[PDB]
Amino acid sequence: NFLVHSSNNFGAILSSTNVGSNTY
Amino acid sequence: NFLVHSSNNFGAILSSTNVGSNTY
Amino acid sequence: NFLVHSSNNFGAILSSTNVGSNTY
Amino acid sequence: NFLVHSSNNFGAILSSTNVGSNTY
Amino acid sequence: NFLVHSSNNFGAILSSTNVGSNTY
Amino acid sequence: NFLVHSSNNFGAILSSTNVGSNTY
Amino acid sequence: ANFLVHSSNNFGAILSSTNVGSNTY
Amino acid sequence: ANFLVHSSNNFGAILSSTNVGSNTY
Amino acid sequence: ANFLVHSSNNFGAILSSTNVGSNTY
Amino acid sequence: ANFLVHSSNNFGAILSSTNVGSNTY
Amino acid sequence: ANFLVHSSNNFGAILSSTNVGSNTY
Amino acid sequence: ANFLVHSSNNFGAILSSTNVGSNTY
Amino acid sequence: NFLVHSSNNFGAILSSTN
Amino acid sequence: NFLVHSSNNFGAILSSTN
Amino acid sequence: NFLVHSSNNFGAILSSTN
Amino acid sequence: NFLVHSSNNFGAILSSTN
Amino acid sequence: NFLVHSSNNFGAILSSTN
Amino acid sequence: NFLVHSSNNFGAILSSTN
Repeated sequence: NFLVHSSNNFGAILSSTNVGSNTY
Repeated sequence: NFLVHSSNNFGAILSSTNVGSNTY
Repeated sequence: NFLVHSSNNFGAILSSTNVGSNTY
Repeated sequence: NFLVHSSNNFGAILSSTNVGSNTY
Repeated sequence: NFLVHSSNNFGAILSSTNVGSNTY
Repeated sequence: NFLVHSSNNFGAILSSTNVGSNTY
Repeated sequence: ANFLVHSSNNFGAILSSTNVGSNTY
Repeated sequence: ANFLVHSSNNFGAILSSTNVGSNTY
Repeated sequence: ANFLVHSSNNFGAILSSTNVGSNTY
Repeated sequence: ANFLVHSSNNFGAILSSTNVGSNTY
Repeated sequence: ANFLVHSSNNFGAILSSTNVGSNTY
Repeated sequence: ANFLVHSSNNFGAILSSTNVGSNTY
Repeated sequence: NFLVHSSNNFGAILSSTN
Repeated sequence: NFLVHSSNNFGAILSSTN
Repeated sequence: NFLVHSSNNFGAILSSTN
Repeated sequence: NFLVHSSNNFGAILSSTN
Repeated sequence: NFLVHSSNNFGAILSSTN
Repeated sequence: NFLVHSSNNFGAILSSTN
């Protein structure tokens, strides 16, 4: 069992995450 | 069992995620 | 069993996701 | 069992995460 | 069982995390 | 069982974390 | 008497599961 | 009497699970 | 009498689980 | 009588679990 | 009588767990 | 009578656990 | 004698007699 | 004798008699 | 004799008799 | 004789009789 | 004789009789 | 004879009779 994983990133990455703002 | 995974990214990536704003 | 997965991206990617805004 | 994991990043990465702002 | 993990970063990384601001 | 872990960082890293600001 | 009112009343159990991601580039 | 009112009343159990991420670049 | 009121009343159990991350670059 | 009021009343048990991180660069 | 009031009243048990980190560079 | 009031009243048990760190560079 | 009188009710009025 | 009189109720009024 | 009189209620009024 | 009289209530009023 | 009289209540008023 | 009279209450008033 030979397994290879490769991940190469050369690009700018901008991520925004918002969770919430719920009124109960 | 020989398995190869390759992921190459050269492009700018912008992601926005919003979860919420629910009134109960 | 020889398995190869390749994913190459050279293009700008913009993604917006909104989940919510439900009134109960 | 031979397993290889490689992760190479050459791109600027900006991440913002906000969790909260819930009124009970 | 031969396992190799490699993680190489050459890019500036800025991360902001905010958790809270909940009114009870 | 031969296990190798390598982590090499050559990039500036700025991290900000805020937890709190909850009113009870 | 001028009333501008927005009102919500919930009496039922609510379950919500959300998954966002799992994209390979 | 001028009333501008926003009111929410919840009496039901609420469960929420959110997962964001798991992206490979 | 001019009332500007924002009111929230919760009487129900609430469970919330959030996971953000697990990205490989 | 001019009232500007923001009021919140909670009578229910609340559980919250948050995980942020686990990113490999 | 001009009232500007922000009021919060909590009568319920609250549990909170937060984890931030575990990033490999 | 002009009242500017910020008031908080808590009657419930509160548990909080926070972990920040565990990053390898 | 049970009686409930409500005017301009936007909230929740719950009355239980057992 | 049980009686509930409410005017302009935007909140929650709960009355229980056992 | 049980009686509840409420005016302009935006909060929560709970009355329990056992 | 149980009686509750409330005016302009934005908070929480709890009355329990056992 | 139990009586509760409240005006402009923004806090929490708790009355328990046993 | 139990009586509670409150005006402009922003705090917590607790009265217990046993």
